Amino acid sequence: IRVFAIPPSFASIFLTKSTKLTCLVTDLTTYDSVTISWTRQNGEAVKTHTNISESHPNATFSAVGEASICEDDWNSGERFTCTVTHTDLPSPLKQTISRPKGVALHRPDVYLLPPAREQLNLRESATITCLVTGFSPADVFVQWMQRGQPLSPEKYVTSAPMPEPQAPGRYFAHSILTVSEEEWNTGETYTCVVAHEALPNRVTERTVDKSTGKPTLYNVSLVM
Amino acid sequence: IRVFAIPPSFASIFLTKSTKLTCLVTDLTTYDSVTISWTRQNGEAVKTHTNISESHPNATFSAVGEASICEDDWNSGERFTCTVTHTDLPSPLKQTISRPKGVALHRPDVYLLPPAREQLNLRESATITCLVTGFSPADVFVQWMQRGQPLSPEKYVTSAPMPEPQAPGRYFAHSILTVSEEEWNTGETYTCVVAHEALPNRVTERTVDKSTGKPTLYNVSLVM
Amino acid sequence: REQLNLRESATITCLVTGFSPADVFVQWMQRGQPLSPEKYVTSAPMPEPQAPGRYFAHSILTVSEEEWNTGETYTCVVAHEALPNRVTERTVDKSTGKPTLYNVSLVMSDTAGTCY
Amino acid sequence: REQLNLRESATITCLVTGFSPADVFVQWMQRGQPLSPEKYVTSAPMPEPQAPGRYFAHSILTVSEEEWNTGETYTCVVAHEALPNRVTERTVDKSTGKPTLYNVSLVMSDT
Amino acid sequence: ILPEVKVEGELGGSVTIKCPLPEMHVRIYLCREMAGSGTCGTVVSTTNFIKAEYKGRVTLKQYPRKNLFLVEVTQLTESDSGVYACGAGMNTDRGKTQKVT
Amino acid sequence: ILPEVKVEGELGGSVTIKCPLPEMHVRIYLCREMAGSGTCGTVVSTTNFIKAEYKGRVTLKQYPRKNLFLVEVTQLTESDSGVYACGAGMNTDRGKTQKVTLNVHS
Amino acid sequence: RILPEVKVEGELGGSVTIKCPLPEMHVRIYLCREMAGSGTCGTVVSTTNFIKAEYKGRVTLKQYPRKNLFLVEVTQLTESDSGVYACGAGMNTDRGKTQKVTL
Ligand SMILES: CC(=O)N[C@@H]1[C@@H](O)[C@H](O)[C@@H](CO)O[C@H]1O
Ligand SMILES: *[C@@H]1O[C@H](CO)[C@@H](O)[C@H](O)[C@H]1NC(C)=O
Ligand SMILES: *[C@@H]1O[C@H](CO)[C@@H](O)[C@H](O)[C@H]1NC(C)=O
Ligand SMILES: *[C@@H]1O[C@H](CO)[C@@H](O)[C@H](O)[C@H]1NC(C)=O
Ligand SMILES: *[C@@H]1O[C@H](CO)[C@@H](O)[C@H](O)[C@H]1NC(C)=O
Repeated sequence: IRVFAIPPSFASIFLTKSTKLTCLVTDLTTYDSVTISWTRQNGEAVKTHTNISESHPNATFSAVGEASICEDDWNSGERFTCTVTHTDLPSPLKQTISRPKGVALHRPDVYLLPPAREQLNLRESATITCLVTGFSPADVFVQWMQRGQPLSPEKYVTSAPMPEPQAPGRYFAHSILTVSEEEWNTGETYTCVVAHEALPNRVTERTVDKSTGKPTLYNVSLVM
Repeated sequence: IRVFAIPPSFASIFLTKSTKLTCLVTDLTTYDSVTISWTRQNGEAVKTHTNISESHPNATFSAVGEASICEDDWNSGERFTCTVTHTDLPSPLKQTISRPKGVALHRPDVYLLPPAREQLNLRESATITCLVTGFSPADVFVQWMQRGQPLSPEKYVTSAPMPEPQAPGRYFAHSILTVSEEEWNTGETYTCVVAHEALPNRVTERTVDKSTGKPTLYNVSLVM
Repeated sequence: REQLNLRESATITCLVTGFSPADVFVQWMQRGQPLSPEKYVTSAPMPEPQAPGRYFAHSILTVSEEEWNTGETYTCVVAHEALPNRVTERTVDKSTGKPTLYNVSLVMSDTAGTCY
Repeated sequence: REQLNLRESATITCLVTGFSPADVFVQWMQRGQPLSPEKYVTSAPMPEPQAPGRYFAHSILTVSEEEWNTGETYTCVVAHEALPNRVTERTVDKSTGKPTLYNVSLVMSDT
Repeated sequence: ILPEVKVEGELGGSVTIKCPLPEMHVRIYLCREMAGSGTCGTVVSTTNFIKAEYKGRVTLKQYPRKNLFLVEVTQLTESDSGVYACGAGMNTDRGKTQKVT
Repeated sequence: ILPEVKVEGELGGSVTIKCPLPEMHVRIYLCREMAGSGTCGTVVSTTNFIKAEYKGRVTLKQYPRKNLFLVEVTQLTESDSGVYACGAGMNTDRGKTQKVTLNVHS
Repeated sequence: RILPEVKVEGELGGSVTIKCPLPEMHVRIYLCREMAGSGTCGTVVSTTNFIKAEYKGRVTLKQYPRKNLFLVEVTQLTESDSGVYACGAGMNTDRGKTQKVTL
């Protein structure tokens, strides 16, 4: 009854490497075989349903379906037309969506800032912040890669991109990772991984640990 | 079917230095006769919408419900009723706002993170970060200053608050002020002033210098 | 250090403390010549927090930053009944605090021929 | 130095570059006695990046840092037609670089 | 002062340690010294930090009238009796008030 | 933590070493500390590397459900067996997690 | 460096009295308390109205000009690992100490 179009996000097409067009119907109750019809511009993309639930807390749950196409198709810019056919809705229809083109690409600049000395002085926790600047398909996917592989998504928090002060087109985001002080104190590398369009080969990695700030040539120690 | 209200925020309270009781209804009808009575909970209708805008139902109130009440307990303290009669409403839509009282008041913890070494090496610019973590009711107001001179809001932009992972109730925010590297390499105070309800006397700033980490007792230099 | 950095002026403070009778008199001398009473402002004696029967009073002499740099003397002389000679003098100049800085260098594989 | 932060195996490379007609015979010796061929593997000649007429080749030796930390000689001997003696050698030790460690220590506050 | 009050010992026992509470509303914490770092590490604080090893097994309690901060380790998995430290302030290392092995 | 376990020494006895499994899936190893040099030496790790004179006698097993990593020396040659260290992480020296001091003489 | 050790063993019930030598040159005195590995003895009591927090209320001072002594008494004397409780005169505290006292 209510038509919603959720386009694929860069985070999804990075995590699963398969772009995932989404269409949804709202204001209807779940009769049976809940789904949304599926077509591409040529109609070949007829796919299967998923996310079946009996009812909403108000017994008007939104039917869910999914369709799959090649990842480069979404970035191709051509319009994709998915149909909308469900038993509850009175009349089927179709909608078309595509990636919004004509949008400047600026390479993200990624910096890693270690926790302030005061935060380490509390000896409770420490926040390593991954700051991403100067990127403007307004999309960034930042995750944290330490000791080889992926930390739980609950640990880090990435702010929504927010339009920069000086540069109008270029945005920014911040991703804070909160870890206990002893791992930092120990020495532990924590990588930050900014997946983005405007990146040469879409992924940039940065590394910070306790010894990055210290100079390597000279080592002056004051003793009492 | 209720009269939406925009309660003043402590950011708005501090910047404006006064409270602006507001019931401009986001999402209503403004055909005509849409009287806002800024009544108090005691039924005393004090100053209502003075300087109210135009009669335009653009799926919202264009006409304002904004007034100018008195903060102290006139923002906090009690609650303020806004009873709106429409030209099509026999029963006037009424609503009182107690500035969502009942929350848990925590003091923010502020850390100034200086610009990353790579950013300074690029010499294009520099971004000082004011990480504000641990607050209780989530509504902080961050400004930057330099030698006591409040810097223009154009050159610093601060993220909105967002649920801290480790502590459910507490929030975090980022205010990054972006300088000039030739401004950073020379000594500049760049204080960060945080106005929050739970801080001691609602304000606390912490400054950072290019010489803020350097060990003080010995000025090591390399001559090549 | 902040006032010196501003370079506009400087405020030397003579803090007299612990004197039991309320009345005291502080005057500031330079090079043995008493300064004009306009320059220095002395506070009225005010009871000390941790001392019940003993009072304290500051005295501030405002001088130009250049005068402080031209390493001067500024003594502050205090007169009270309880003092032995009814007066005591304390002097602090620009070089009162400094504690010898070792400027340790470390020439290693370097040249210039420079003789050593 | 990154992999020696790991104790398994140190790989020592013998970059042979800028030669011609591309065919060189590279092998390794420790203390003058040729290493078994399964220890080291040499890459096939490949045309150079910059220069045209020349070529380049590689040869890695997988040792294990117990023999490395503890300083072996691990020499690489390369045979090619253009060499005046047809043969050249290079040598590396755990300490074939190590710039001098200036470690001053002044105690001067007694003054 | 090193009034290590409790070297108490049981696989499932609970040890309660009384801690000096200054009351100027400062952060008060139970801390643990680590031999390798040489610096004391927070295990419990007024700020809701619970150390990784002691998740849910340690509790804090406040008595202003008695001026006591009690730390309760409810399950001692008999891990190393450390030289624990009460302290106050936002500097855990230098803010210690008492030791409690 | 040093849950040291001295084990029996037999020509065919399979001495077993218990190691923590952090589930982090980094290279998990057993380290023969070389006291004279002061640096670690790995005998076996998550990678297929086995020390030269430990080849063909040591094997490793993973058990995430029990948080356990088994290092069994199936063929013991009763050689100089110093302190062993169960460890994790790419760095091997730093990486140690458990220290077991074992003597195969008894 | 004269070192009387009074060593009053009354513990909680003890009331230690120590008589330190006194110049009688109207200079201020003080009873140092060697602060935990600082080396700078902190003053417990002095001719100045300062008394320490910990030793407040229980520490008292009495004069013997004719006997050339100053008697400092910790009445309550409740245990506090007593280090060298030096008594000395002069505006400077650490330098002016004369007699060490161990309790
Ligand atoms: C190279 C160096 O670090 N030495 C400085 C020198 O540049 C300076 O002129 C003088 C006084 O500022 O002495 C040292 O502080
Ligand atoms: C660098 O200086 C620190 C200062 O304490 C010292 O502990 C460390 O050993 C020094 N690095 C080296 C390689 O000696
Ligand atoms: C040492 O002091 C001089 C004083 O002018 C200053 O210019 C220099 O930057 C200092 N050294 C460093 C490494 O900052
Ligand atoms: C120490 O100070 C002198 C005086 O200006 C300065 O010129 C000299 O270069 C400094 N010493 C060194 C070389 O460190
Ligand atoms: C010592 O300092 C003086 C400063 O006047 C300088 O002229 C002289 O060259 C210095 N000594 C040496 C050996 O350079």
